[PDB]
Amino acid sequence: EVQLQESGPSLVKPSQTLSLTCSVTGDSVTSGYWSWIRQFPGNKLDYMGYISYRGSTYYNPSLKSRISITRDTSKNQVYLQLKSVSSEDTATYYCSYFDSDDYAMEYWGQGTSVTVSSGGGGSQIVLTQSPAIMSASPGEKVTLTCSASSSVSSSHLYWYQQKPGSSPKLWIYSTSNLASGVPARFSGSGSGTSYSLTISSMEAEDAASYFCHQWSSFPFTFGSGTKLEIKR
Ligand SMILES: C[C@H](N)Cc1ccccc1
Repeated sequence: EVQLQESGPSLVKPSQTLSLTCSVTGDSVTSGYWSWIRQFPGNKLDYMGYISYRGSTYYNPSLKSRISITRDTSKNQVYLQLKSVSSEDTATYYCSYFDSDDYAMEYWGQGTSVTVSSGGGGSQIVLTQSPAIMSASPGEKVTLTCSASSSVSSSHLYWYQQKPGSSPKLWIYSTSNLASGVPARFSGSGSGTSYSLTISSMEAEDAASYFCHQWSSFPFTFGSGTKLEIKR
């Protein structure tokens, strides 16, 4: 019911501001949060901030004084502005909509590529996904793990699948709930600092990257990712 599309320049010189736009389309919305998320080369995902339905914003301490996220409800649009960019800000940037009442679904944009041609202070939970890389055969039972640096609520640990050329799709919510579009051969489990995704029977189509994610504690964070391959 919701489509998001990111725009802006794909190249930027350092110190310039980055300005991006999220043109949000489709169905009317009575609450929720529009978030910006960025993905580096090598695929580390970075939760930047959000603006809510009521104009409330939240920024990742790591960005604090460089970032602003604004709205233009009349133009049905959300914006990202980031000051003093450097090469470290080279990423694919995504906007995404989520309804706090609707745990089960998340909307992501296409994602825009942006290449780049201080204060803050905070703490974050680290999420570790090992192996970095896995090859299993058609038919094999596969288990993916996510270990957190401190406890998180099991209700706010989530998994995403992503495929080359495309954006993370929500795969599992609240530890063990599969999302729409996910075959029931997948499962999830765990509690405290230890979570896993399971595929009872690996199929060729399941090879992709998997990211766990935590939003039990601010800022939200993603795991380093397990890339899952097929054999032969
Ligand atoms: C990343 C979360 N699934 C989305 C979210 C959650 C809470 C607030 C804002 C956005």
